[PDB]
Amino acid sequence: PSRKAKVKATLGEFDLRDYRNVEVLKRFLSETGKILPRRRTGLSAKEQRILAKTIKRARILGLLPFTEKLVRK
Amino acid sequence: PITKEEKQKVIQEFARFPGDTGSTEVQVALLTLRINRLSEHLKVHKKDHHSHRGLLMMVGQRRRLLRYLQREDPERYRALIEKLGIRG
Amino acid sequence: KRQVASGRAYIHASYNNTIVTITDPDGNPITWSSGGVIGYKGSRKGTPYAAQLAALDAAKKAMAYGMQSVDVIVRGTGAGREQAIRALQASGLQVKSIVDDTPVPHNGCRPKKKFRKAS
Amino acid sequence: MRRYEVNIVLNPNLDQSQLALEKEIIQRALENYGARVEKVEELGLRRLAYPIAKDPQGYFLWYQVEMPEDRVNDLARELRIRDNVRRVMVVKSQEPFLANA
RNA sequence: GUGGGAGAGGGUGGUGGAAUUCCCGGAGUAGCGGUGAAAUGCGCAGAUACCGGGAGGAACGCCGAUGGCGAAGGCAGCCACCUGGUCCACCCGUGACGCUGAGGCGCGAAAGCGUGGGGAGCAAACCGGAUUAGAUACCCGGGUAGUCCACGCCCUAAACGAUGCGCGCUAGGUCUCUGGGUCUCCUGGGGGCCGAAGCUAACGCGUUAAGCGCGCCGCCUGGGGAGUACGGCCGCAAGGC
Ligand SMILES: [K+]
Ligand SMILES: [K+]
Ligand SMILES: [K+]
Ligand SMILES: [Mg+2]
Ligand SMILES: [Mg+2]
Ligand SMILES: [Mg+2]
Ligand SMILES: [Mg+2]
Ligand SMILES: [Mg+2]
Ligand SMILES: [Mg+2]
Ligand SMILES: [Mg+2]
Ligand SMILES: [Mg+2]
Ligand SMILES: [Mg+2]
Ligand SMILES: [Mg+2]
Ligand SMILES: [Mg+2]
Ligand SMILES: [Mg+2]
Ligand SMILES: [Mg+2]
Ligand SMILES: [Mg+2]
Ligand SMILES: [Mg+2]
Ligand SMILES: [Mg+2]
Ligand SMILES: [Mg+2]
Ligand SMILES: [Mg+2]
Ligand SMILES: [Mg+2]
Ligand SMILES: [Mg+2]
Ligand SMILES: [Mg+2]
Ligand SMILES: [Mg+2]
Ligand SMILES: [Mg+2]
Ligand SMILES: [Mg+2]
Ligand SMILES: [Mg+2]
Ligand SMILES: [Mg+2]
Ligand SMILES: [Mg+2]
Ligand SMILES: [Mg+2]
Ligand SMILES: [Mg+2]
Ligand SMILES: [Mg+2]
Ligand SMILES: [Mg+2]
Ligand SMILES: [Mg+2]
Repeated sequence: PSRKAKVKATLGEFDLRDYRNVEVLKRFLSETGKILPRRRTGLSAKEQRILAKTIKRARILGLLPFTEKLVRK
Repeated sequence: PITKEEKQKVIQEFARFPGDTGSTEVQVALLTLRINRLSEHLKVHKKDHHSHRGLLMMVGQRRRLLRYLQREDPERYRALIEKLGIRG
Repeated sequence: KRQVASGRAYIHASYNNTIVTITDPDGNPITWSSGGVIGYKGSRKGTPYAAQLAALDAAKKAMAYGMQSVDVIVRGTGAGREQAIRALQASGLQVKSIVDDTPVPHNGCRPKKKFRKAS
Repeated sequence: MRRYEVNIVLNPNLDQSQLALEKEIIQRALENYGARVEKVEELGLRRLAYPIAKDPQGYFLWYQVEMPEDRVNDLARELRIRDNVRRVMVVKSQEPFLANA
């Protein structure tokens, strides 16, 4: 499935290699701190591969979560 | 690593004529540069085997070129080896 | 001997047993219950019904402290998890929120042979 | 001489004197390792996704510099000596990679 | 040679968070655990469940793929340094400098060995509980070597594509990773699937050949006896060739 919406389709021009930008990056994470699959992010192998590394960098800096509690349920 | 100025320096040092990047002298000089650098790297980091294979291949290539030079013009070969300090 | 009136409810669910710890807003336990706290002994503690009874028992013991609202935290995947939540749903307590806190490793420790091939 | 970006998270509970002291220490340690500073960005106190040293917040510093490679690690180590420095991350500069261009 | 690219290729140092165990404190009480069902076990010297603090070892969730890199073994948190291979564009330089490769040398998963560290989890042997006609097992509770690090050995394997390396030649289609370009498409290097000719005992293979050819290496010659005996070489031993 995952035909609802995609993240690359939402945002405009943005830098994938910028780890200090939380506003952009946090859109690539789920309800939990998990990094979204390509079928969600809408990105490509290279793009995704870069995104992962920058998100991990942002996590280490303390800007992004490694994990989050799941609500609802 | 090996910067551009170093490489250019040795290239223009061993060049047969101005503008020669390809002659056996130059090739053996560049190979020798890399071999020395790599061996220096493997003085420490002696547990790095994958690079050691690189060293082997480089040594082999160099020895084959030198073999060619020896067979072709023994004088240029003598001069080369004398200059670089290879073969003992 | 407190009169807390608002707090947390931790549901810990296993295939073997379900157990419910009701605490204050700082996480300090007030009362608790489980499959074995009620009559159940063997495999029956793992039953959804046992989780219902454990949840209700915990909630009653909690309302003896005069408590009204709880935030529910759910850990573990097993039978009687959703039943425990569903019992607390209306136990006489107001459930303000539900959250799955179930702990998962980033693959630190080797599981027992029973749990291997999946990590 | 290569380009690097230095990320430094600082204790949010600092007053101006102590903060200026920390920035002095950082500046001096930078200069002592032969790092020339291309530019600097100070974002101040920002919230964190997770607590660091039992602090919900952090004070962020950014220094884009050009320094000799051989000293880089030793620089990082130095910046980590102080107690008020929570994180130090030194990244080799890279050109931006844009999506949706 | 020049200018660029991708990558879990390798080595060293640093660093991050989740989880497990243990210790300290708080709150709290009669069980927890575990199975087909149970029991051993742990718990009133207060466990389990919950919060806070600390210590330590080991492995890196999501990304993650039908993906990538490596000659093979194999390689996965992040950062920096050192370093191997490789692909593309330009058509610049040398002028056959090539291919293969007995022996030699190096590398070589796991287990195992020596010395010293380390030791959270897991766990051969072992100690117990169950099941069974028995149960030297499968299931449950413990648990030592070991698994981790340093240095030195061992040299094996379903070490597998069960397919030696190099070169040339023989329809296409489709999906994918990574370059270049006059960027719908063309062109180059990888990874898959279906298939022309052809091959094959069949299964299947089919520009990533198991087709058509040439060069060089290794190996086979019915099954059991047997990877045994003997000899030699290697190893501290186990044992290997
Ligand atoms: K078949
Ligand atoms: K013998
Ligand atoms: K022994
Ligand atoms: Mg480079
Ligand atoms: Mg049970
Ligand atoms: Mg180049
Ligand atoms: Mg690189
Ligand atoms: Mg690597
Ligand atoms: Mg305690
Ligand atoms: Mg015990
Ligand atoms: Mg007892
Ligand atoms: Mg405990
Ligand atoms: Mg300890
Ligand atoms: Mg393999
Ligand atoms: Mg030319
Ligand atoms: Mg000519
Ligand atoms: Mg050869
Ligand atoms: Mg080995
Ligand atoms: Mg081993
Ligand atoms: Mg040992
Ligand atoms: Mg055990
Ligand atoms: Mg029987
Ligand atoms: Mg018996
Ligand atoms: Mg056992
Ligand atoms: Mg023994
Ligand atoms: Mg010992
Ligand atoms: Mg295989
Ligand atoms: Mg194809
Ligand atoms: Mg292809
Ligand atoms: Mg046919
Ligand atoms: Mg086919
Ligand atoms: Mg016979
Ligand atoms: Mg035989
Ligand atoms: Mg046989
Ligand atoms: Mg044998």
